[PDB]
Amino acid sequence: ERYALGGACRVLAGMPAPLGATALDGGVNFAVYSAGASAASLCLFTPDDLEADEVTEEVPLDPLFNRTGNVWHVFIEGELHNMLYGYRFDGMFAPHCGQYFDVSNVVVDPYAKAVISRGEYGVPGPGGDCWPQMAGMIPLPYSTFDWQGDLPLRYPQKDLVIYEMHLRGFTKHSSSNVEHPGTYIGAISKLDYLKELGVNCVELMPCHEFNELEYFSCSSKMNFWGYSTINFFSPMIRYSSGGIRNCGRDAINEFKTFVREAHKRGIEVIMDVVFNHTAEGNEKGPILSFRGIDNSTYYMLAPKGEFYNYSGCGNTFNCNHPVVREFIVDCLRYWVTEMHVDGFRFDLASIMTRGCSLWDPVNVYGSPTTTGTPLATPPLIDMISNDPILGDVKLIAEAWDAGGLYQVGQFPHWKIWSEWNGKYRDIVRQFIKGTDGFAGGFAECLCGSPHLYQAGGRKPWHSINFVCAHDGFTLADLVTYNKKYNSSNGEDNRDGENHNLSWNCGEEGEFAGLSVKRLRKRQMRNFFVSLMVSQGVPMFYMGDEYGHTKGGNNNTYCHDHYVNYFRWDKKEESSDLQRFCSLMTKFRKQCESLGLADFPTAQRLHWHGHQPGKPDWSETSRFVAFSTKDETKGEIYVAFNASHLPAVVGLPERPGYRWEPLVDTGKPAPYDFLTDDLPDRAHAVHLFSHFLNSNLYPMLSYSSIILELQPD
Amino acid sequence: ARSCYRFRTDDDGVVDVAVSGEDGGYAVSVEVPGTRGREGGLVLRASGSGEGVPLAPAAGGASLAAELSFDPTRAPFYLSFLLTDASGAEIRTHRKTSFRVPVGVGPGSPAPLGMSISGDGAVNFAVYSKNANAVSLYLYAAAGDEPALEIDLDPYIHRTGNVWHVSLASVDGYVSYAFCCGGIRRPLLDPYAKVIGDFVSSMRCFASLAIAPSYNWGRDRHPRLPLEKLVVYRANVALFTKDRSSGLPDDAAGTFTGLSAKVEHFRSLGVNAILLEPVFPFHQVKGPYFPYHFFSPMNLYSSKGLSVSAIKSMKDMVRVMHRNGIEVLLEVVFTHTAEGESECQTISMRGIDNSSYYIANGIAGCKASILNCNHPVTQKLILDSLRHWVLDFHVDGFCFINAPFLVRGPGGEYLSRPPLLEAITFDPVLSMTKIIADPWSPLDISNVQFPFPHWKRWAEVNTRFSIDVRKFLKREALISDLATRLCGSGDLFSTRGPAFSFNHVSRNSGLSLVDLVSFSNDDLLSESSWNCGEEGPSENSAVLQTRLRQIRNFLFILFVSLGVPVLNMGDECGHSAAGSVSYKDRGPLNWRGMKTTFVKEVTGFISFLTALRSRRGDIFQRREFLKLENIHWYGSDLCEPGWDDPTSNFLCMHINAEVDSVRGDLYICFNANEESVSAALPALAEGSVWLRLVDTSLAFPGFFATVQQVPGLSSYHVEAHTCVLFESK
Ligand SMILES: OC[C@@H]1O[C@@H](O[C@@H]2[C@@H](O)[C@H](O)[C@H](O[C@@H]3[C@@H](O)[C@H](O)[C@H](O[C@H]4[C@H](O)[C@@H](O)[C@@H](O[C@H]5[C@H](O)[C@@H](O)[C@@H](O[C@H]6[C@H](O)[C@@H](O)[C@@H](O[C@H]7[C@H](O)[C@@H](O)[C@@H](O)O[C@@H]7CO)O[C@@H]6CO)O[C@@H]5CO)O[C@@H]4CO)O[C@H]3CO)O[C@H]2CO)[C@@H](O)[C@H](O)[C@H]1O
Ligand SMILES: OC[C@H]1O[C@H](O[C@H]2[C@H](O)[C@@H](O)[C@@H](O[C@H]3[C@H](O)[C@@H](O)[C@@H](O)O[C@@H]3CO)O[C@@H]2CO)[C@H](O)[C@@H](O)[C@@H]1O
Ligand SMILES: OC[C@H]1O[C@H](O[C@H]2[C@H](O)[C@@H](O)[C@@H](O[C@H]3[C@H](O)[C@@H](O)[C@@H](O)O[C@@H]3CO)O[C@@H]2CO)[C@H](O)[C@@H](O)[C@@H]1O
Ligand SMILES: OC[C@H]1O[C@H](O)[C@H](O)[C@@H](O)[C@@H]1O
Ligand SMILES: OC[C@H]1O[C@H](O)[C@H](O)[C@@H](O)[C@@H]1O
Ligand SMILES: OC[C@H]1O[C@H](O)[C@H](O)[C@@H](O)[C@@H]1O
Ligand SMILES: OC[C@H]1O[C@H](O)[C@H](O)[C@@H](O)[C@@H]1O
Ligand SMILES: OC[C@H]1O[C@H](O)[C@H](O)[C@@H](O)[C@@H]1O
Ligand SMILES: OC[C@H]1O[C@H](O)[C@H](O)[C@@H](O)[C@@H]1O
Ligand SMILES: OC[C@H]1O[C@H](O)[C@H](O)[C@@H](O)[C@@H]1O
Repeated sequence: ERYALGGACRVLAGMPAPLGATALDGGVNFAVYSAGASAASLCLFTPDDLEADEVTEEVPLDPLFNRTGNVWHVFIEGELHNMLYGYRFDGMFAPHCGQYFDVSNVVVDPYAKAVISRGEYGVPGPGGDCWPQMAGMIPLPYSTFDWQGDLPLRYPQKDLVIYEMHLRGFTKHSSSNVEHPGTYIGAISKLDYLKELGVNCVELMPCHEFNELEYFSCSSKMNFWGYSTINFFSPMIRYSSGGIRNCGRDAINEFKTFVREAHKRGIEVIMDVVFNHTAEGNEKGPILSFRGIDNSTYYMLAPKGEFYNYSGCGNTFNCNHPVVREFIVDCLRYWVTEMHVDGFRFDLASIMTRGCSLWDPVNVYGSPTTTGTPLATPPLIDMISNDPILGDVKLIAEAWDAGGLYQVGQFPHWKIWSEWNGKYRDIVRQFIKGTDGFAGGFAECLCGSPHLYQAGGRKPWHSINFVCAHDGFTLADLVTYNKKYNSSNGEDNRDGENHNLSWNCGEEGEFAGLSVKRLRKRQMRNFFVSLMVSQGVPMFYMGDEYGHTKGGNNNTYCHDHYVNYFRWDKKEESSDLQRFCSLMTKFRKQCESLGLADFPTAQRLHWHGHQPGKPDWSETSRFVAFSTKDETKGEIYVAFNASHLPAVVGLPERPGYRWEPLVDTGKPAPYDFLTDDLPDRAHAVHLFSHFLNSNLYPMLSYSSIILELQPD
Repeated sequence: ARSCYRFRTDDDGVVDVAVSGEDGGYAVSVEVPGTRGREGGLVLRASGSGEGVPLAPAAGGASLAAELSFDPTRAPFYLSFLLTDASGAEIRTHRKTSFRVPVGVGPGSPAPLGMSISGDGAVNFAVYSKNANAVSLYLYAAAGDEPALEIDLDPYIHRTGNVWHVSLASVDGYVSYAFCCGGIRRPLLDPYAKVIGDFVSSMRCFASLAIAPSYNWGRDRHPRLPLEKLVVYRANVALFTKDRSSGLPDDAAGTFTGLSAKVEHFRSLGVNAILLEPVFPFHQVKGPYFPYHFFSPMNLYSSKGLSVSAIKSMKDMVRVMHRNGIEVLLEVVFTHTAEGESECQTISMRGIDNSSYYIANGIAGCKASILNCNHPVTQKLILDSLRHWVLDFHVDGFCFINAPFLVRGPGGEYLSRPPLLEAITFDPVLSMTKIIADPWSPLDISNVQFPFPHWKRWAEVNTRFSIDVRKFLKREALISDLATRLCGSGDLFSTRGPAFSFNHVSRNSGLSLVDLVSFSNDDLLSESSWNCGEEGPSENSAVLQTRLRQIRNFLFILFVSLGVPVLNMGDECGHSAAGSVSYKDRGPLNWRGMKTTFVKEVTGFISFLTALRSRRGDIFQRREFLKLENIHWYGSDLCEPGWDDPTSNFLCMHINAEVDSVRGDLYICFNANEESVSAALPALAEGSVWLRLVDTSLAFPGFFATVQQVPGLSSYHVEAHTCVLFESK
């Protein structure tokens, strides 16, 4: 018989599953896996005490009654929802052997649903401490969120337009005019703008708990993007206006609210998860959750206890260890069932293919494949693909890592996984900028990359086509700068991709002549048209719809200022590009033959050159044109002229029919895209009728056109 | 008490349908918020009937709405409707469907898989089926034949990914449930059901809606006996006590209660671990080795013949064993089931989703359905089963029958990295339970001899031990084989230790001890048995004496080798199988023989051997192989044995008791030759003399002395077909 809170609360044995704090039978059951721990205790804090970094109560755990196998567990009766909890593990400290146990450390449960350390973004703790004590939120015996009947949209992936967005940056600028800039609630008031922009899916950049001040104590930098996760079950409490209120519960609810609103406006949510490493870094980094529990289990280690570094961020998560596999699958299932997330994009997903040391013939068979070797059927990806729940959500993969592994088109997929098509990005960037030998590759890109995904049994929409992302040049920087300008990152301009495949369209920098500026507008529209007429899923980063510029900096991971913010005041200045992008997305939605469920066939899709039926596939070609039969548009003719020369291109001869102009990126706005909202659309068409009557169209250099076959 | 459903329309809008039960009918409130797309008002065409209940401004005109009511006592049903604006145009979901909502059943939750009871009292059902695109729940009340209630599940509301789910206000008046998948009206058994009904052959079983009452384990604790200090005794729950000679009441014999009633018999032999044969529910035709279900014990092993009584009785038996210091080990078959390819055999998961749970077309030469053990869904099912049997029934270990099969992938290939075995080995909950790999397969397809992975954690049943010992006693093996098997079979368990070698000389299948010495014909050549001069039972006194000596030698070799001796049921009392090598021919254990002198000799010898193992734990109950300085091999007279000489069926071990309290050396002579042989005893220090503890050529009073004294360097005369054990004092 034992009692915890000064005699008020009772302490029972508990049960080993499910892992993490769970409200049950008038109390809370805690369970945590630790193989190397010889002793363990549960440390309970009150919020004010945690502010002071002091343990309000400490319940030791008996290795006889409070441990089943390698799972410590303890049950406590009472109303613990208003406290926070952590663990204190005693074992062997041996960095050379991979052990890091130390009783002076209180660690956060990996299964904790909210990690309460600080409340305000960028505000250190009491004394400038960027790494104050952290604790986990103890659940209530009931859920306090009304989903209002929310149901999963389950949009077919061929019908998706994806909008990569930073949660804080989306509304943190003063021009957003939102009640709470830089939070979930603040972003809720712009989902209408997203819906009118044509987007029906938002890829949130990492919203898992992370420390924005990990680069701040040394140096004076921030961690804006958040690609170093502390807790995987927990949302970022500094992205919510509540902060650490009600032990973080409010923050949780706020995230939920955002999701709900997105689904009320017909927008799916895809979370960017980073399972390939942790904020604890190498041996020199802080001990927060995993290193103090089981470092040898949760991290890849060479025989001498050194940390394998395939993520490039200090450590590598032991993704394919059975325990870590179960943990990751549980985390994804929690985000899908509890938080109603529609899909996940996996950062450096190739690290999840590398095997673990458990299969080294020393461990199995006792004596003489090794750690970090890519696998044909990795157990973790097998578990995700064939999971009852996760099997039917979006599973996008960034198929590469910092260790030199590159698996675009080859990521173990089970005919389920999608991928960030980096080859599409490279080929489109190189063709649209006027490079030799990319007409055939560009045509393959326009067809959903059949040479990558068709052989393996996947469809065109398993290819996530994108030209720009959070890392790399923005769409406007892609046509403004030839080389990166990362001196502000502080690392002597050593950061980011060195092979950008970009072109300044003549002069470099934002101060150029009128011709260069018009060419840049043309190029931005050409990139968007290529993205919106290709087979696959078009993904673009936030701000590319109005021409967001980061000043040539292609790696802004450590900047909490307007360089990474959505500029709502600059959106109005460049509303012409936003209008063109919205109209292009709507045009893609209307066309029956652009979001195809299967790869285009020669019956529907015909390839042309400057003359119909005679495409130029040679290395000198810089022109790609095609015509596609459409069940709603009749027929659409698309053409890209990436050459530096204008061309009067002949159009296919369709007796009894005429080609009616729709899109021309060279035209001045609003005539770059013709809609019925222009009172003088008919006059504009008539002014080119003398070319369209003889089946011709005059195209400028570096420009694209789209025409529709109307009866005549 | 309400449930909201927020349908996304196909004209950029939302439709909220709230279903509220009445304190009896139901109220369905439809609400269209927003504007523009519905400019002019709209009407709720419920199934397109002449009705339509026009929506009237409910909230400030922004929220248009309508309210419908449905009569009480109506079974769960589906309200399907469309919306038509004030121009004739229709309005549909974003999937181009008519807004359909359930009435009488809530949405449900995807977890936990199976049947759950919520805090309110609502019963949640969840089942995984990727192949199916239409699932329905049948509820049967007390007798029923046809479902008392049928609830079809809407693929859009009652489904998260590939997990169909549905919640019910209550199940009062209902006793069982089943699932219909695809559209075929055959009920199916929930894989995750913890309580099930009685099998009925087409095949039919139903998961019970009753929840197993909380079991009071009291001060029950896992024995946690070290693997080295283990003496196993395999037993069949039915055959162990179902014979009237056991002296138990009817309906108590052949059950778990009968098993626990003989704990004194188990203790008398020095046993501290009982290895039960498969207790999963199984088809009566195929036998215990073809299970239908993986989460409860078989109801035939309960006094009342029910599954709940079975759970209670098995937990009681485990409690008794644990409080008596005896571990419980379950033989578990996770490589196949009793389900068939056809639809009549399908019961549980060959119907729900047989593409996930089973291999394509199974294997060659085997009708039994081969489980897709390494498919993640099947991995989860098996792991949940093991965790249930450990955390719920307090089981101490598992002996995985047909363990090699578990390494094969979906295509029948052999996986270099079997995921299921890795998951079992590193499961946090199961880290303290014993896991034993059993190469024997109930099927008719021998798989392969290959390096089963162990991670220095898996024990293995050593059939090679049986074969080599049988051959040596049959005079068709080199003494090197006996030397290898006596020292712990280090060739196989070099990196693990002798304790990981589960030695045996007789199994539930094959020939028993009394059948290895009596039945030896052309068909039984695979058993490496010797008839001792006359096939079948005989009266020739010399033959019977030879058979008794052979039985003693078998037990002696089993209990003096390094490893865990595994004693089959009935070996201690000459449970003859009548010359059959099939486990299905084994019968009830005849307990009367326990009062005979033959069984007296056998049980006393086994008890003496176990006591010798316990007392001299530094020799037999070791975690590591004996050093290659405290073991010596000798022949007729302290000489090099003929290792490569096939005609020499004699051998002697000298074990130096490493005194790192004093210890006495040991000297063991094995003579399978048809003729006697001299044995020169080793040299002992002054004042120490050999004690003849074991001699298998003598009568019961003197067969196993707790004693005759012999000076060092003496010369004993080992009779033909005998084993001798001396210990220096
Ligand atoms: O997978 C993501 C991938 O990249 C994305 O974008 C990238 C993004 O993930 C990152 O921002 C990334 O930045 C990386 C770093 O991640 C990484 O560290 C990298 O290399 C080095 C780096 O030079 C050092 O960090 C190095 O050693 C440090 C340890 O790793 C670290 O654990 C540190 O630990 C603590 C330290 O001991 C201490 O200073 C402490 O700070 C103070 C405390 O207040 C307290 O101790 C007090 O007493 O005093 C100290 C101050 O003295 O806190 C530290 C940790 O918080 O110790 C070492 C530092 O000495 O390790 C790594 C090895 O790799 O450097 C940068 C380079 O960028 O780059 C982004 C690139 O884009 C996306 O682009 C992409 O989508 C995605 O795939
Ligand atoms: O490519 C030679 C060809 O075209 C020339 O015009 C432009 C090219 O078409 C265009 O690609 C661009 O070249 C840039 C590359 O795209 C890019 O790698 C970059 O970073 O550097 C190159 C320019 O510095 O610009 C050229 C014009 O500057 C040219 O007009 C033609 O005569 C020639 O045949
Ligand atoms: O028309 C349907 C067809 O479209 C696509 O095939 C085209 C390729 O995308 C495109 O690269 C090009 O292929 C040619 C090479 O560029 C050229 O080097 C040469 O050797 O001939 C190739 C083809 O003859 O043109 C083809 C169509 O002609 C798509 O990939 C196909 O899946 C689809 O069937
Ligand atoms: O390793 C080669 C590849 O590495 C990266 O993942 C880059 O995104 C890609 O452009 C490059 O070709
Ligand atoms: O394209 C993304 C770039 O950053 C990544 O983190 C990869 O490690 C690198 O290969 C790639 O070039
Ligand atoms: O040197 C650090 C580098 O690590 C990564 O591989 C990123 O791709 C790159 O952007 C970053 O600068
Ligand atoms: O199995 C025993 C065989 O191998 C051994 O190491 C010894 O040399 C001898 O005992 C025999 O040759
Ligand atoms: O000792 C008898 C034999 O036993 C074993 O199998 C080893 O090979 C060695 O110990 C010896 O050959
Ligand atoms: O694997 C080790 C083998 O040889 C050794 O020397 C041991 O003494 C013996 O127990 C075993 O047969
Ligand atoms: O136990 C004695 C051991 O010594 C040896 O050198 C080996 O480890 C093994 O063959 C032997 O069993």
